[PDB]
Amino acid sequence: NILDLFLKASLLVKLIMLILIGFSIASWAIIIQRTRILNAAAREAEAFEDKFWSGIELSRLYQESQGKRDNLTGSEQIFYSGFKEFVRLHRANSHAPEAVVEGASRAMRISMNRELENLETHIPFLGTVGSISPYIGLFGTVWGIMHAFIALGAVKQATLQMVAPGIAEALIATAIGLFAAIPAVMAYNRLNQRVNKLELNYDNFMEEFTAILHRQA
Amino acid sequence: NILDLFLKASLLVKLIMLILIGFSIASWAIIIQRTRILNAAAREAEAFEDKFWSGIELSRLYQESQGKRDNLTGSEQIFYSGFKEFVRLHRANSHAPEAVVEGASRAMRISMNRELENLETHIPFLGTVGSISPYIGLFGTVWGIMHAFIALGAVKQATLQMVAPGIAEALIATAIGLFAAIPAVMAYNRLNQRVNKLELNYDNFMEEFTAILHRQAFT
Amino acid sequence: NILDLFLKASLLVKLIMLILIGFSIASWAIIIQRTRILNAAAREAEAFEDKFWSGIELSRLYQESQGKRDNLTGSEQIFYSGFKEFVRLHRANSHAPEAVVEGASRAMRISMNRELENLETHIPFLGTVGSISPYIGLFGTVWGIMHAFIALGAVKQATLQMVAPGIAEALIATAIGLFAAIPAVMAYNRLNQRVNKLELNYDNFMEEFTAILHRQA
Amino acid sequence: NILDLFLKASLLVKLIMLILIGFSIASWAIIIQRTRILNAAAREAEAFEDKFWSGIELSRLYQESQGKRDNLTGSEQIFYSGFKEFVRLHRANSHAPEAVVEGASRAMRISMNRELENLETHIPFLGTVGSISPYIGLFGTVWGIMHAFIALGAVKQATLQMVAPGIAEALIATAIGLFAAIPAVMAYNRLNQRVNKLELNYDNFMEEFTAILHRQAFT
Amino acid sequence: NILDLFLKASLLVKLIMLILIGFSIASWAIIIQRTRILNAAAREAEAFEDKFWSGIELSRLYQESQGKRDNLTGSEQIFYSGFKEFVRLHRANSHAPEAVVEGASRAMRISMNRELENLETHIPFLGTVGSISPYIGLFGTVWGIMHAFIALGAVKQATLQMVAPGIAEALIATAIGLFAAIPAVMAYNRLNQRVNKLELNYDNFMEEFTAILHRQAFT
Amino acid sequence: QNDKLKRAIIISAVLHVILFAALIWSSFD
Amino acid sequence: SEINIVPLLDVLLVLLLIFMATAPI
Amino acid sequence: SEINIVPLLDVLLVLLLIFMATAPI
Repeated sequence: NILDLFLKASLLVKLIMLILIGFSIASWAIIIQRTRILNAAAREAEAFEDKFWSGIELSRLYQESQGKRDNLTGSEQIFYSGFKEFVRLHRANSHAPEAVVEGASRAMRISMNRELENLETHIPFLGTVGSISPYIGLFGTVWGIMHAFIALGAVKQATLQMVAPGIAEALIATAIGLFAAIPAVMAYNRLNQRVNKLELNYDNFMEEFTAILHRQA
Repeated sequence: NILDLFLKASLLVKLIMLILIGFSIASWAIIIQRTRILNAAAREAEAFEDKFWSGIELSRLYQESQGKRDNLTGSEQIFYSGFKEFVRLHRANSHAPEAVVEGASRAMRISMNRELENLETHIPFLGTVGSISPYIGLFGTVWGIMHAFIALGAVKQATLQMVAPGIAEALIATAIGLFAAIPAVMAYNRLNQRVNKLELNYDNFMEEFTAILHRQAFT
Repeated sequence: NILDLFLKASLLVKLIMLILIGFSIASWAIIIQRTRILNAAAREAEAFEDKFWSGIELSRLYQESQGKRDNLTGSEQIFYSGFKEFVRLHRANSHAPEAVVEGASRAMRISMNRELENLETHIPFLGTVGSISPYIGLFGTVWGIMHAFIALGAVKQATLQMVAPGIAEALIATAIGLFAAIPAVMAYNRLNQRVNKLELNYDNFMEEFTAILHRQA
Repeated sequence: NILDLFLKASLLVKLIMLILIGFSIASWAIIIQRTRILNAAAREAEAFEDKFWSGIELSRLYQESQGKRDNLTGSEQIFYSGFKEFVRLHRANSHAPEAVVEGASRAMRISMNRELENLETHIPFLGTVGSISPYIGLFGTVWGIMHAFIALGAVKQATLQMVAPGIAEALIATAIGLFAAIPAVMAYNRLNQRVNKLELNYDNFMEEFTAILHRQAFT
Repeated sequence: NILDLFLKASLLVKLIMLILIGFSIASWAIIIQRTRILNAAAREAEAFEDKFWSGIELSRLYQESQGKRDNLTGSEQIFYSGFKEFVRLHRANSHAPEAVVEGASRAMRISMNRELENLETHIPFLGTVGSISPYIGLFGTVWGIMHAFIALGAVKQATLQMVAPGIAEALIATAIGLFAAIPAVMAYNRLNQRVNKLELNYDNFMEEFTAILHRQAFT
Repeated sequence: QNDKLKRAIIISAVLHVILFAALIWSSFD
Repeated sequence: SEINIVPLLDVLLVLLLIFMATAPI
Repeated sequence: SEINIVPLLDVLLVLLLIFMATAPI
């Protein structure tokens, strides 16, 4: 049945099909993995932003952040970095507070870039898979048809009726290639659009905190 | 098999196949060279920052950099350019302790741009190969089929045995085109990723050094 | 007819069909709401702009505006904001004409941006639906073709009659995809054109009002 | 041949073909009508620029300007609006020449926006045809193929001669759809590029006239 | 070969072939002219870059550049557009050394944008040709296939003779489409790379001169 | 990071295996 | 705008699956 | 990103032409 037709096909076609199936498994694994991390980051950032506007004293927030200084992620880390830079540079006899504000902004930008780079990993593999997948299947189909016609022209006793299954096996390659290609192409754009929103949220929080810090000096 | 159909092809098909083989050879050579160059650059960049945070006095690092001016590539060049510019600006006059920041930033940015431009040579050629390769194969295949069907009308009785080899001779071109197309598209993205990561590392170094010099500038 | 084809389909095909039908219903509802809202907005704007140049003094216009200032929208809201800001800046802080002009311009810009943001919404969903719909149909067709080959290989017959049932569901997926795709694109384009026309009308009104105000001072 | 297939096609296929033909006719009419207006406007603008840079006093050409009241277009109306606003607001209030220039510029911007928005009608209709037509053609083809193969499966005997015409009637739809789709987008891309040139010419004239007004205001 | 099947083709095929041949001729002419223009620009820029660091005092270079007045291209226009501006800004406002640098940078950027816009022309036409060319061949292939299906469905047990015209027309259309498509894409990529290289060189020169100016204004 | 990736790989592999098995079994009927 | 002919792949695939088994009756 | 389409369509159409030309039905 299925196994007979699989064995009747040449080795290259089977190898290509197995490669495509493995590609699909890996792509789905990455897609499933990244979504939980992104959602957790979004909810944690929203919760921390909500807690920050309740009117709690900033010293208490700094103490709470310092309690888990090695376990701060997302919007928490940016606040801690900015506050540390602001306080440490303030004891350095800085005559001009504008210098302190600039230093705080610089430290916050550094930490923000590090956190975004941390979040944005493992994505371009999906784009590479989506861009490469169809060509392998097309190559498999072309090779299959080429060898089918070569075998037909080698022996005059052959007929298209006997060679018929080879062409179907060749077309299965293109089918599987498109099957593996499409979801990665969709998910790449979806995840990039989702990351842009977190970038915007971080930027606006950065601006707000910088203004609040500058107004108190 | 393949060689016989290669020999039996017409002039245009042979020229197309030769061009495609040349493109494949060039692509493989470019990949092989750039992989080693980028690996060496990454290893040196990782190694230098380990020394920078060790805790050696700045004068010793500066003299060590001075001793090997001939072999200054990568991150250490940025440090040398920035520190030289800072020293020159301070020696000119001690006024305006804010212009030194902008001057050092300019000096570091110029060297960073030069080095990043240097590391990215010969990569855009690969994208051209990936974009153009399939079309030439299709051109060869359609010309071969046209020639075969034109020659088919010469005989009176029609048999598939006569026309069978021509179709395979035509399809060889498309197969070669796709085989040349895949590796270039594979390699382009990986090389771009490595260059982007190196750029991020250099930006981090620039920001840290600017913060250090800004803190040291004001008493 | 359609019920038999839906029942004979596989599980993934049924899920895809349900998703596409839901998309169609949501798109139709969004179109129905937005058409009425946009038409009402255009009619109100045209009527108010017709009323303005009738020879009615700005003082009595402001007096009438405060009666329904809670529900003032569009051009009426812009006029209210501009006149209020102009009056406030004339009797408070510096009285330089440049400052008054700048403040009035900023207030009008803020109000216009808020109104334009209010009018256009749920349109990016239509754009996303139009962009994504065909790919899901192609995915369903590919899955159906794979299923048809597997079923054909299960049996020992190779007649095209056995293959023929393996194409109906694959074509139905694409038909549903196109049916969901077309109206979304059409409505997207029409609504964008209408919003652009409204934006142009608002901009012309605000420039004329600014020119009128700047002349007296 | 083609007429026989059109007559023997299903009602949906005929309706789709009629819709596509109507779209093609509308697109051709719009393109033909819109092509001449832009050329006429460009010629008028060039002639007016040549007249303006002829060294004639502005008073004489303004005395000739009011004759075509509510009939000016292009740079003539823009110049008339700017000059009238400048003269009126200068002879009314002499507190600040920069205010006079600013008022003139505001009137100029209003008039330019009105002119450009007048010159850009019916162009966005072309994009919808290019975006939509292939979808309708493909829907017709899909429905036709489905019906034909259902009819083929209704009979246990398989032969392609019986079902051959159905595929041709299906493919006519996509042929017509793509034929209507191509020229629309091709001309839509070209027409948009011509508006930018008129915008640039108007902007250059606006800058020149503002400079002249600024020079004359302090006198 | 081409002529025989072209005679055997229909009127639509003839119109398509004429359109595509005209497109190919226009593309070739544009490529031939643009390559020479860019080569001349590159050699002039390289020569000027070589000359700038010959040890000649800047005053002599400025006096020499005054000989050609405003007829300057390449990196020469960048020096003239900006040295005088820096001198006059410093003369007018000697109390704001941080503003003359900003003004010089803005003027140099504007001049560079002007020159870059000047050096890029008729490239979007090549892009349009490359983007639109394949679809006309697709339309031709669809017409050929539907004609072949009509021929098959016309007479039962057809011969290989009456199916020739559709296949011939389809193959001709595809071949001509690809032939018109390929050179446009290749030239597009190459010219974009060369323009990017020239822009990078101009940016490097601007940065170096701005650094020199900032160093000079420090004291 | 590595543990989450390994768990995702395992769950994706088993999901693909069961999906293909279900497809093969259903196509038999 | 843009010309998208994405759903044409299904038509060509379906047609290709049929000429293979069209010879038997 | 982006699934390039023009090569797939051309290859499939050439295959269809080959299959049509070799059928004496």
